[PDB]
Amino acid sequence: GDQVEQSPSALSLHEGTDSALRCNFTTTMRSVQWFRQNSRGSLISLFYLASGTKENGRLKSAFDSKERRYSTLHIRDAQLEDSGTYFCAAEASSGAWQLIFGSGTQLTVMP
Amino acid sequence: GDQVEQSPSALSLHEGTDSALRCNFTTTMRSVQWFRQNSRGSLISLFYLASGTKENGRLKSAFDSERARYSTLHIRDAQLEDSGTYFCAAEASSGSWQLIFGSGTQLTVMPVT
Ligand SMILES: [Cl-]
Ligand SMILES: [Cl-]
Repeated sequence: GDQVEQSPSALSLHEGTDSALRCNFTTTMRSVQWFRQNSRGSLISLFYLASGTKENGRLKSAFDSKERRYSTLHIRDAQLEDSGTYFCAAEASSGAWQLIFGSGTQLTVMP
Repeated sequence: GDQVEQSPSALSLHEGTDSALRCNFTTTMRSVQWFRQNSRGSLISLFYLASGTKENGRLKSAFDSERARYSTLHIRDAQLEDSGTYFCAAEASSGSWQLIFGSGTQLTVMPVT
């Protein structure tokens, strides 16, 4: 019973390559949030988008779909230290504190 | 009723009082993690529990129970700084990666006097 489907579940990239993670929603969502788990297990927010696109460093996220049925997180020039677990979460309401999470993506970057 | 449901959805309590949050699983879980979301939106880990209990300051988490049916996060002597959205996540499937999250509990601590 997924309302938020994340893909891929796992992926291996060679250092320097670009790839994208996707967050699919069974219904239009108000906003999406992308996180990277740190060493302690905390989910550190990378982006929060209600629409449009955002960028920071080698990362870029988009939620510019008309229906907004999905969102993408693009990782460019992948580095060994980018390896880790990534999560996306969606907010149904325009100001709700409740989030619906994806199952996570294991990224492995190889030398 | 998915696999992980938190209760209550929200609560307000007076500074200095105690209360508890619950993370209910529709099945046995290997471990549980509790988080408090910061102002940026990040879910900051408070406890990681595979079993037993853990205490850190005014916070105390317990996974001891019906053999992994639910976990609790107890907040004693609540302080205004405790206000925020709390989340719990459990591992049932694979290892570490791939967690199942609760929907979140909004805690509001009110000043006394
Ligand atoms: Cl942290
Ligand atoms: Cl942060």
